[PDB]
Amino acid sequence: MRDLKTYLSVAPVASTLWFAALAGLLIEINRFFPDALTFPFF
Amino acid sequence: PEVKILVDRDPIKTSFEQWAKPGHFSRTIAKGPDTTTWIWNLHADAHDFDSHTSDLEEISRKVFSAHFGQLSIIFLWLSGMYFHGARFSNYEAWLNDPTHIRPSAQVVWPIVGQEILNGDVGGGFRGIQITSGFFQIWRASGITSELQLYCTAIGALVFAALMLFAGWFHYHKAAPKLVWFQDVESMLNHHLAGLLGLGSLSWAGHQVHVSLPINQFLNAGVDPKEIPLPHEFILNRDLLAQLYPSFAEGATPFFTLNWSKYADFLTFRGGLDPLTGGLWLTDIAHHHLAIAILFLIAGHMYRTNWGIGHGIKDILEAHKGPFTGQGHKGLYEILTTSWHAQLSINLAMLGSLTIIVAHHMYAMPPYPYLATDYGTQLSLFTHHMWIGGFLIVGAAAHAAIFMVRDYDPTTRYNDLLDRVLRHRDAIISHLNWVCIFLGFHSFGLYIHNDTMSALGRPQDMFSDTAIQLQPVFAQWIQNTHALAPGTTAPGATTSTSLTWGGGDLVSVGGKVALLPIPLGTADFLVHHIHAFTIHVTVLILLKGVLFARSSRLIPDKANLGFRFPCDGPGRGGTCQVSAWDHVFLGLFWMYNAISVVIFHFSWKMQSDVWGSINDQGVVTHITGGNFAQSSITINGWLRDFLWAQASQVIQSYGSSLSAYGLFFLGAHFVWAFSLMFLFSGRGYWQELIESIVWAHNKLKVAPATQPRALSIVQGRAVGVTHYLLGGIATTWAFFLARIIAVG
Amino acid sequence: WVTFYWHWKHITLWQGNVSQFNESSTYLMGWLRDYLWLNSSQLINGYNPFGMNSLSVWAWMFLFGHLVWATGF
Amino acid sequence: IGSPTNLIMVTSTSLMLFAGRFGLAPSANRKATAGLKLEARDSGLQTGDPAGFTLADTLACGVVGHIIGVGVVLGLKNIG
Amino acid sequence: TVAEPDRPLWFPGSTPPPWLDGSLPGDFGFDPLGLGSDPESLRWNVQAELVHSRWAMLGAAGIFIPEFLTKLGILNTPSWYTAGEQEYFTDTTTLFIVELVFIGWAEGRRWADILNPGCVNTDPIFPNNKLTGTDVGYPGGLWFDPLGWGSASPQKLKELRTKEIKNGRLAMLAVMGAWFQHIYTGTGPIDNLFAHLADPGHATIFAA
Amino acid sequence: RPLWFASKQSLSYLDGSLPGDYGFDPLGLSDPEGTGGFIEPRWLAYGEVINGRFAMLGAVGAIAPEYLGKVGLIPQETALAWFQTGVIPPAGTYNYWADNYTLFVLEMALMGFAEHRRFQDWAKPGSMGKQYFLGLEKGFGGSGNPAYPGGPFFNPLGFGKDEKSLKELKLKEVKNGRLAMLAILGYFIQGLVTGVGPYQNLLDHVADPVNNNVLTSLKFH
Ligand code: CLA
Ligand code: CLA
Ligand code: CLA
Ligand code: CLA
Ligand SMILES: CC1=C(/C=C/C(C)=C\C=CC(/C)=C/C=C/C=C(C)/C=C\C=C(C)\C=C\C2=C(C)CCCC2(C)C)C(C)(C)CCC1
Ligand SMILES: [Ca+2]
Repeated sequence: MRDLKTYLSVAPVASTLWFAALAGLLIEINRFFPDALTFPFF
Repeated sequence: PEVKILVDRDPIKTSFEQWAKPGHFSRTIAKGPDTTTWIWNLHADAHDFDSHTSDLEEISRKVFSAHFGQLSIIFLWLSGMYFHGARFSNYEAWLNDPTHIRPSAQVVWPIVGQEILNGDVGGGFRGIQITSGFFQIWRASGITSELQLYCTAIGALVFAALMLFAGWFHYHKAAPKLVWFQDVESMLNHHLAGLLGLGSLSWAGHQVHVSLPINQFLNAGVDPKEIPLPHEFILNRDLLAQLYPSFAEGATPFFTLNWSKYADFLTFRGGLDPLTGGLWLTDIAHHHLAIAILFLIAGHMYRTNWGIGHGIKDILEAHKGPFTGQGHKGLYEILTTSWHAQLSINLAMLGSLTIIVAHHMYAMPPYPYLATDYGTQLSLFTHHMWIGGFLIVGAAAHAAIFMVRDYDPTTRYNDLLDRVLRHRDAIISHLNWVCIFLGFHSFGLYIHNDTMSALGRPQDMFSDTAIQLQPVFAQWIQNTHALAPGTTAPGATTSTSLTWGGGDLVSVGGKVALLPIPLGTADFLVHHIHAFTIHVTVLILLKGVLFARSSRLIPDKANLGFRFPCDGPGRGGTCQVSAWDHVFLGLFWMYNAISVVIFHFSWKMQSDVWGSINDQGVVTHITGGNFAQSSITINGWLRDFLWAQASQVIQSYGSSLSAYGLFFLGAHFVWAFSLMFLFSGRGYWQELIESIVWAHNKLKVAPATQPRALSIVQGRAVGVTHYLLGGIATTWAFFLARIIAVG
Repeated sequence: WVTFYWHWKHITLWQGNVSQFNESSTYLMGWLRDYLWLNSSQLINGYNPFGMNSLSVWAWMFLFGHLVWATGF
Repeated sequence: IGSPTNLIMVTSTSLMLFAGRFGLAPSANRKATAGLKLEARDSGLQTGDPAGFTLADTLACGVVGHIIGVGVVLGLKNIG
Repeated sequence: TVAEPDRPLWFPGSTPPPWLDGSLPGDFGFDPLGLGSDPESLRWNVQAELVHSRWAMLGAAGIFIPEFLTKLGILNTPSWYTAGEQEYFTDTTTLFIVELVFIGWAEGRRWADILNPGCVNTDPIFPNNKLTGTDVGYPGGLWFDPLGWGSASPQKLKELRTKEIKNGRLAMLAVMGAWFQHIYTGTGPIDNLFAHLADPGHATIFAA
Repeated sequence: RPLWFASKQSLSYLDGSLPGDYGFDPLGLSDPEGTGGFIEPRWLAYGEVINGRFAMLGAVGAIAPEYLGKVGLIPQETALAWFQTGVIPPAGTYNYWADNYTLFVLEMALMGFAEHRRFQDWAKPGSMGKQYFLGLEKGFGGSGNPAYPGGPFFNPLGFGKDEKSLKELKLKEVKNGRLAMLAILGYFIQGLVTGVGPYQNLLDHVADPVNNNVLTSLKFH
């Protein structure tokens, strides 16, 4: 169990989980706010 | 001496403790990283099992479980393929109009405008056109509804689970023994008769019960939903008799030896079925039956436990002559000890087999409506060619590995190999001379033709209209093939393939399927170019293998290992002397060969075969038969092939093919990116990282894992990997865009 | 990069079509298609299976430069 | 019965069973060398027969009898 | 706190894990994947099972009792599945944000007790009140144990806590049961009970 | 000691102490050299015991209702072949008090309890009479031998109270199991070829041995 959690903290797995969460967030941001060449809220 | 099942129980415990320890397999890597080079070594030596230990049994069990994991991944891949055919595809629409519908099995999500890649493929479907050819396979097998593809995907998922479980089982639980792996006679017997024989027999059983009847109903125009289910042909044999009458007997001619009755669905007519464009399915089923019988017989050559049969050791030792000494004696001990030797042999043979598959599938289209899906055919050919070339380079690599690590004349001697080593110099010098002669007498002809066409002397060129170099031998061979049915092949109704027999042009749905292929001066020049490139690749790889141990420059090269950068700037310079660097250069040359091969294929098919046929029989090819005059010139290859056919990929923006336009340039980018590594050395990069480390240490942000530039071997590996990726992906995008647009 | 820039801007200016440069120089597929590929037409047709003109000496040198360069690899 | 195939099959079978039952062919206890010598091996697999014919060599002779049988039958049926 | 070696296990004939010795309530040695091997994860998941059990028992009653009496000629409660789509005295998002604030307060003090036992057992305004319980997950005090059945001898407390976790495990299966039932079937779970009692051999999962 | 197609390999371990030991192992599957999962000679003898027992019930109960309905009091609604019972729905499905699938789930729960506890007598013999189980634990202790557990449940009458008559009855069970295992295999191939029933096919050959479905080799449902 502790060894399994230590494996999940290795560089590639932490990178995938972190970049997957990051990719999903940016996808939803461009899904609710598509296009946008500017910062429109001024 | 008695072949039997042999395993050990619980040799390795199942635990996550070694998961959390990176580099556990190696004794130097397990201490953790002192510099960043560690991180790379962990991946470079991840699958080098015979360097983790010296016990052959551990190595064999690791290899067994790795094979099971590979089979699990392949079954998962097939599950994905069948599931995409069932869930996100227009296969049912392609089944009703195979000549107009574009096969598609991938639909993209609409997020950042990529939905443009969901192009109009017909049948009310927006997606990505597929060239793998799964539609043709599923039609040939008789699949009609999405439900059957669903069930096949579920079965493939279950089989992936089974393979993964078996991989865990035969390493952590009941793990086989060394002698079990070494029972070569039993293994070859079961692979010839049990695997190949019974496999061909099972597929012939499916083809005579599902493929033939369902495909008869599909050819007749019956709606696929109104077609009876396959199992209905196994219950009421009236349905099978109404299509193939011999099924009304019931295995009686098979046992009474009246096999002449089965000629209704087991035929030898050859050629192509003019309705689908593929080989006659009755002929393919008869073929699989014959292959099944042949392999079921061949799986009895090798003795096991009942006296009868051969021992490979005796057969080897008995083959020695006056030129080769006591040849073949000792090879049985070599091939039962070294994994790398078996891997070299099998990689060579499997790669050459993949190349043979690439040729045979284009010249004899096995699946219905495959010959007219020009995208699918071009993609299959090119893909199989690349697979074969890579596998042969790997054969070379593992032969060299065996030479460095498993070769020892004091323990497992062989006379043939020793004799080869005792004149490697003569062998390599002669191959060198052959390569020079072929380079002059193939490419030099192209330079001659360029210089004559530029000087306004088209009659002093080598052309079908000027100095002719006709491939008389290949022409006579294809003519002899054309006249074989009815003479040297009385049972054959038509020619073996359509490229042989004069006339007999098969077309499907307004597009041509196949016709007799012309052979002229252009074909001669290109075939000699192919021979020359193959020879130079062979020279590089074989010279690396034979000189892996010793040379006049470095007499102790074997001590330096199989994979080492150099041996110093001395002796004038010793860079790239390892066999690994010979594989590294053979990669480039295999690329240079296979690329010319596939470009030859593309231009030949688009010039002299593929095209549109009139109602009256007027065939206009995709390019106007420009192969004879344009391809005998390097400028012709630059202009009438690249510059002309790259239009589709440089114009694909704003359409569903724009992804190919992006991959074109991205592959250009990574190809040029490789040149930074291939043209430079790691000393400069380390000296740069030094100043960068100064900058980091100034702001208390330098990592403990000290950054280090890539190793020399890693520099070359990255360089050749990116070079190959860029080149192959560029050609991939270009081919796919061109053939999907003009197809 | 400097000379690709200079030649394309002028060869579109001399043709009176500065809009093609202003609209295609903003993406690299435009540089590959509307500059190298398009202007290579008369060059690569310096000599073809149907004859040649005075541009053949460049079509030859064009390939000559491709050979020397690749030989250096 | 009901065809000349029975005569040709029972001939190829019984003759091949005959060549394996006694001497004159490689058996489970008769190993071959240069295509003509038959050295005496000990098969290990027990058979009640006292002369040397085994059940493994039985199935071997029956199969080869059928191989030659099917070959001769379909050869004479496709000629005359 | 009282280990029991010969306790009735989940899999009779098998060996319990070394980290499940029978001192916990509802201990049947069931942990094939070793999710609670280390003591840190064991105590955290023990609190997770306890809170899961209590919430699911409230949920099991909130489904199976109103759905029962409304089938009878007693109540008018709508379906538990569609109870969210209903409109109450204010919009759902306001109810949820209020719930987040107030339940967040209760879970915040519950989290402080789990990570640091005893440091939250006092009222931050009127210090004389306090909570009497000494075990994590069993806060005691006047609010959460007014009747006093929670401060007793061992064995007895172990019997009651075994009853609690068992009912909660049954309730967790019960809540998920009603969920996947109303997805598979198209009616309330009391209709599934009556449909099965009407034809136990045919009105099963193999009815569609 | 009768030896049927023995070998130097088979006779090394086939000792004669196992019930029904005819010394038959040309493949050397009970070879004790490389023992792992399921290739354990004890597990293989247990497999023959259990397969033979279930096939004895199978060989009887598959041909039983067909013959019974041919000449018997039990109604003809329930008198069919074993493959037309609903086992294979495409071969003919009869409707019981459940939908066949619920019969399978119920029988999997019952066989689950029975076979799981039978396996616990193989992994740890004697442990099945220790944990509470609403009584019944005494007879679930076993006699140490997995394939022969005995006890008040599975051997209440005490047949073969001595080791001699016990051995003879074991020898009889082994050969009866082999006979019934080949029997249900014959039922499978006959129902595959004849397609009329295990007993209807026997009657077709009794009054007409000249029929001989071997030369026939035609198959219908
Ligand atoms: C197309 C070929 C190519 C490319 C792309 C580069 C790129 C680069 N060179 Mg280089 N070079 C090349 C050819 C090339 N060179 C050749 C043929 C030679 C002769 C041997 C040299 C010799 C050379 C020297 C001597 C030096 C460089 C340096 C550099 C770097 C300059 C820093 C910079 O501009 O920021 C970045 C520019 C980029 C183009 C980076 C692009 C890649 C981005 C990061 C992709 C993003 C990753 C993305 C997530 C993709 C996912 C990948 C996935 C598989 C993980 C840069 C990365 C200098 C340097 O090191 O800078 C400090 C340096 O001194 N080059
Ligand atoms: C008729 C018997 C038989 C069959 C069918 C196979 C089949 C196979 N063997 Mg195998 N082998 C056999 C006997 C057999 N072997 C014997 C007697 C020996 C010597 C003792 C070996 C030793 C051996 C080695 C060392 C290796 C193989 C490997 C393979 C796989 C090669 C990859 C492939 O072709 O993909 C095709 C995929 C398929 C055809 C799917 C069908 C796979 C089925 C489900 C397997 C059933 C056959 C199996 C032997 C039956 C026992 C399993 C059972 C106890 C559950 C393949 C599936 C390689 C491997 O391990 O791959 C993982 C390999 O490394 N075999
Ligand atoms: C069945 C085929 C087979 C098998 C079993 C092996 C097995 C082995 N090879 Mg080998 N090889 C093969 C085929 C095969 N090879 C072929 C076809 C080639 C020709 C290219 C080679 C050339 C080769 C060389 C030159 C070397 C080996 C080496 C080795 C050993 C170490 C492997 C390792 O850990 O590398 C680790 C694997 C990686 C680090 C992954 C690298 C990433 C790849 C190269 C690029 C990925 C691109 C991908 C395909 C697509 C892009 C996706 C991306 C954008 C994400 C190992 C026993 C090495 C050795 O030390 O011998 C003992 C050695 O140096 N092989
Ligand atoms: C376009 C670039 C290029 C060219 C022209 C060559 C050419 C050659 N390579 Mg090479 N190679 C290249 C790139 C190139 N390579 C790259 C990038 C790599 C890195 C992977 C390699 C790696 C490599 C290896 C490892 C090997 C070669 C070998 C060879 C030689 C093969 C023998 C031959 O074909 O003879 C014929 C000569 C030619 C085809 C060149 C053109 C000759 C023209 C047509 C004749 C003109 C003559 C004319 C009268 C000149 C007189 C003019 C005067 C006024 C000066 C050949 C000369 C092999 C070798 O050594 O030979 C056995 C070999 O081992 N190459
Ligand atoms: C003991 C005895 C005896 C003897 C007998 C004998 C002599 C027997 C035999 C024999 C036999 C009885 C034989 C037969 C056989 C058969 C077999 C063995 C088979 C098989 C199979 C197979 C394998 C096949 C295959 C094939 C071919 C060939 C071709 C292709 C297809 C097919 C599949 C058809 C006496 C009388 C003295 C005494 C008493 C008893
Ligand atoms: Ca064994």
